[PDB]
Amino acid sequence: LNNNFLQTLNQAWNDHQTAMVMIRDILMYMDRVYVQQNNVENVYNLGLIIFRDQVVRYGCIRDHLRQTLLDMIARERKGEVVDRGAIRNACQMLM
Amino acid sequence: GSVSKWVRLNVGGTYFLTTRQTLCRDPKSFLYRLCQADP
Repeated sequence: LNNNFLQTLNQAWNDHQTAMVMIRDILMYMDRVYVQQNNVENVYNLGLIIFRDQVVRYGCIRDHLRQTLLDMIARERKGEVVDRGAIRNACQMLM
Repeated sequence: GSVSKWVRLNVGGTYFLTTRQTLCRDPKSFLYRLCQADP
C-alpha cells in the first residue's frame, strides 16, 4: 500500500491483459467453436469478467482504489503532482 | 513483425517462401501469430 497501490494494480492488470492475449493466441479454436456450440459467454469476455469480479468487484481492493483515487484527484486539484498515467490507466481499466 | 517483409516457414519440412502480407491478410490465424515475435 506504500508503493503506489495504483501502480501495482495497474501493473497486475497489464500483466493479466498480456497473459490473456497470449492465452487467446493459444486457444482460438474453442473461442470460435465451443462458444456458440454451447451458447455461452465468449471466453475472452469470460476472462475479463472473472478478473473484474476477483479484483475490482472484490470489496477490499475496490474500496482502497476508490478512496485513493479520491485522494489523487483532490491532491491534483490542490496543485500537487500525482501519477496521472496511473489514474488514466485506472480510468480505462474501469471502462 | 520480427523480420524483413518476406518470410520462410517450414510446413512439415517444406519451406514455403512468401511475404507476410499474404499471411497477414486475415489477422485471425495461426500464421498471423507466427509472423510477429512473442515470448
